[PDB]
Amino acid sequence: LFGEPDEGIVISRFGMHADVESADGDVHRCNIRRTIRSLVTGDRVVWRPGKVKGIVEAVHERTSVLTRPVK
Amino acid sequence: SMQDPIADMLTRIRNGQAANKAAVTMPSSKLKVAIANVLKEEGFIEDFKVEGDTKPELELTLKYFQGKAVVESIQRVSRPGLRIYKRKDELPKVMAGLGIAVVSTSKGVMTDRAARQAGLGGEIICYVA
Amino acid sequence: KIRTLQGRVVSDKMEKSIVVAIERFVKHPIYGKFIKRTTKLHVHDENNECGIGDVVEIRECRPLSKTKSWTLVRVVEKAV
Amino acid sequence: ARYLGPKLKLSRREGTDLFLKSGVRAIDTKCKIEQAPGQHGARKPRLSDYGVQLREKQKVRRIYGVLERQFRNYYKEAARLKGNTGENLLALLEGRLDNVVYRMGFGATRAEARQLVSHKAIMVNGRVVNIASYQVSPNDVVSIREKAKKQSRVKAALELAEQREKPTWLEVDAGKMEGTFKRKPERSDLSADINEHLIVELYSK
Amino acid sequence: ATVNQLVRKPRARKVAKSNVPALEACPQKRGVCTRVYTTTPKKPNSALRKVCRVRLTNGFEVTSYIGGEGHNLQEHSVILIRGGRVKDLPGVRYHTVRGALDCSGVKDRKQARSKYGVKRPKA
Amino acid sequence: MVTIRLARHGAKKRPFYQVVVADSRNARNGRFIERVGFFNPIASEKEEGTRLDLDRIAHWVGQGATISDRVAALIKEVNKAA
Amino acid sequence: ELQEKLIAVNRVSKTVKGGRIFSFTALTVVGDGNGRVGFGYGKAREVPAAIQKAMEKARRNMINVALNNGTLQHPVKGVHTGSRVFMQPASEGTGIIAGGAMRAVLEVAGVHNVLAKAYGSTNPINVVRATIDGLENMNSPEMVAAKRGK
RNA sequence: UAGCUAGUAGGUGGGGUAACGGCUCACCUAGGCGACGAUCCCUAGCUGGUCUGAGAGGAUGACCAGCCACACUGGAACUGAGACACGGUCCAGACUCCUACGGGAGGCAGCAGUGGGGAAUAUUGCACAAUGGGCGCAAGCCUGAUGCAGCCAUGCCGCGU
RNA sequence: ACCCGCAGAAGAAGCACCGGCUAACUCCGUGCCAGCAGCCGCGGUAAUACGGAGGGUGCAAGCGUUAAUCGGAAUUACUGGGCGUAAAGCGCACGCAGGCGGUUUGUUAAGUCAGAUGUGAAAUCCCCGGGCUCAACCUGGGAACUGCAUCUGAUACUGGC
Repeated sequence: LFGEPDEGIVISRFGMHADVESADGDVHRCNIRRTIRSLVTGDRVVWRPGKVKGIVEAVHERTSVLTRPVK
Repeated sequence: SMQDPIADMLTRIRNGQAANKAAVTMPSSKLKVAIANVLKEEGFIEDFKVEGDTKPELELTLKYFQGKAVVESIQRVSRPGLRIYKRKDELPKVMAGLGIAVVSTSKGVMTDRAARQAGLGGEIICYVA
Repeated sequence: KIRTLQGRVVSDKMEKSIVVAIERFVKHPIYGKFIKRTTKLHVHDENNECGIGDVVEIRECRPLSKTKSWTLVRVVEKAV
Repeated sequence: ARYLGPKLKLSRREGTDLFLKSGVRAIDTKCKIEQAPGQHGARKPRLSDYGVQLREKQKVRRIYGVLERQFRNYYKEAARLKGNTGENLLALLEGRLDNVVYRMGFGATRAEARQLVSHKAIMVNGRVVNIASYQVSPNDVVSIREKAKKQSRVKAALELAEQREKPTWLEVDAGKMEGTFKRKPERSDLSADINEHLIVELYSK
Repeated sequence: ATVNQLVRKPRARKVAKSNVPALEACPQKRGVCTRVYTTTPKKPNSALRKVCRVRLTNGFEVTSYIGGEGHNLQEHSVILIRGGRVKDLPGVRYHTVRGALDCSGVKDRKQARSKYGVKRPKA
Repeated sequence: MVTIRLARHGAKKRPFYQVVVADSRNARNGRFIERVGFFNPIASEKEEGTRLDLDRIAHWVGQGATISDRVAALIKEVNKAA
Repeated sequence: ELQEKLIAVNRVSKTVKGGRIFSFTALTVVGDGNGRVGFGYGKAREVPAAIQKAMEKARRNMINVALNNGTLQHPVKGVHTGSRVFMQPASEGTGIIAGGAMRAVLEVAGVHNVLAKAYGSTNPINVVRATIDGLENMNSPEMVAAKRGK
């Protein structure tokens, strides 16, 4: 999966997915690609739809200010 | 046994020959002797000699086939749940292609070889190679 | 071929309608041992001349009644 | 079918006689044999006995050039038999007209052999051919039938016929436009790859 | 095991090749994709595989794979379900085949045509 | 109502008709009473021939059963009966 | 025969001082007769080294095979553990689908008139070993009333 | 599905079919019935034989022969022995049509063909030439029975290629 | 049906596999992707396998797929499978059913042991001939008659007695 790169902030961790609220504000339950891993809710992401399901293939988790084990 | 005498017979043999009890003795029932006879006359035992049928003794002498145990095969198959002897030699054979497995005919218990082979049926009463 | 069979009636107070056992074996065969396959026909009884352990021969017949289609014929013996 | 196929190259992969690039240069030469005909796909033989045996029988199938459809047919007939299934099959196989179109020396290649029969252009004393799928008789004067009569193929063939798969059994002739299949092919004269407990063994569930 | 016991309740020869239930029949079905969905495979095969739920008319709304590289249109594309599940996919039951008619054709494949690649014209 | 008719048998063109008793009732074949010969009209070695077994036929007929003209074939076949 | 087939060398693992090592140990069959097939269990560290140690071993004890028609005297059955095995006297002239566990040992015996089949297990370790145990047993006869007159 | 019976059975008698027989009523008797598995439910039409499997067995039931069951909704008799007849009997009806609209009227589990269903599988076919069966006094006629041929790798064997 | 002419094969290979196993594998895109991928798994792997290219295998007018069966599976064991612990002693009894009990002759002859004969239809199956263009396609002949069905001898066996 691929789609169209778009920005979003990860509104929610959808368990299995992550649900991304887009730059627009549009929430898309998205997949999260095997390729990306630095994702968290709050990340600004490049998520893409499919060609909802999205896919996430870029993230943006900014610097540490809190963790658990350390993440 | 407690409920199949031929199968004790057979087993006693089994355990007998096993422990190369080249003689195994147990009561006759008329079949028992009769069978024993055939074995007797079929090298398996060379003889039996008997005393009693409502009282005990029927002593079979198992040879050595050839230094090795006479029988080197023997076991029950005629439990009160089982017979497969149909008339007109609608009883054929299993491992009695090597030994006997004395049948009981019109009258009697015989070497099976005789009634069996002979189409005379014979009831295939017990089992040896 | 024969169906006058020396069965046996045994049924009684079975008012005029007793049954004759034209009995049989059936082997449970593939997976062994001998069971009965069994036939009773309310035979000629007809006021119960098919009786108690009256090992009754019956001769196959017309329905003379609801089951009297094995007429009896004999009684041969009594059995326990 | 012939089954359709290209001849010298072939001779390189199966590596044995099967009677098929008949002309004036055949196998290898001017382009050897056994130095490929591939250059990618044969690059790691993933054999098994299935392989070995496959090839083993495959040869034999090819030796007669028969379609498998038919080959099968032979196998079975033999198999019914009280005998050791194998042998009796070979007689049968061999027994057909195509087999017998090359062994008299009309045909040479199955394709050619057949080509003749096939095109109503080799005969037998055997259930109207037009087909070498036909199967020749003891006394079958497998005889030439038109547009091949001691023509190129046949004339030359009658030579190598003699030396074909020694038909002691079918009297290899084709010069007299005849070829009197005297009797059936037997393992008096072999031309086999398998063994009768390699192929017999091979067939198995 | 006394015969007498056995006889009472007998013991079953047939086969015994079982794993889990599978369904329907009719050599094909008349069906079109519910929707054409997309799922993961397994992790080290680290891919994504393209699929479709599919209403039929010879039983069961199946989810179906749409294979090789690529898949059919969304929704109910005209899709051909020519059966399937995967070794590497538990419990799918009829699949939506391309390189085979109704569907789209298995794209970016031409390394098979009775199956995959093209649904070249059944001569 | 007994009939002895020729059931057209053998794969067509070559019928390998086979004279048979059946209830004349079936338009063509259907119910079978018992077989009674053949008439194969094409190219065969034996165990495969053409049979007319005139004798049995006659028993049936006696008590009323009927016969074909391709049984008349069979009948008058060498003028076997004719 | 005089044939030997090397049934198999076998990669086993010890699981040593350091790593997890793997060997060749060989069961091979040898036979130099219908009446003689011997199979040996070799040890060693190579396919040959193993085979050899098998062959050697195998050659150690070269023993009975399909007496009577190149076929058994009598059909024989084999267990070794839980192994269900079977072999018949027949002919090879009646055919013989010459299995592995029934034209390996049979082949190094030379004979093939004996048709067989094993139920249950895929383990040659026990099963062809059981096949062997299943083949052996076909006795010494002693008349046209052998057992019937010792 | 572990429960049965009053038409119940039997007896008994009428009654009935051709007729057997509760078989049935009349009466009575109490009979009269199932855990060797009944009762109950479904499902399956069912066989020669199909399928497969070494077979065991298992499977199978074809794409036949043999037999049936069954052939517009429910009901309902016939001729005829037989048929309450896939295109022989009455209504409702269902059902749909007829219909001056009431009344009525109207129907390929024969076929193609039609609808169309479903994965999808058959010509509005040819043919009596023979084949059969019928009718027809019969002659003949009839015969989508039938022959031949139509339509589909679906299923077989080949040459070819 | 059959029969045969012509030229040239004209008009006749695709299809499936090929990462093993399994008949067949590379080269490249991809490539931890997109994917393949029966089964194991192949997917960074510069592919083998993906994806393609190419090459190889394996087939014939076919060659693959689906739906889809008994088989192997001894995997439910009849043949032929399983309770010390791998899915196998009731908590434990009793215990009716069930089943099963010694022993001896005698005896039924029923079962059995001996027989009879009929009866399996047909297909003509198989077997084994046979028939046609091989073959497919047609038939026959021994073989489906078993068991039913029934008789009976022997009677030890077995049960009857």
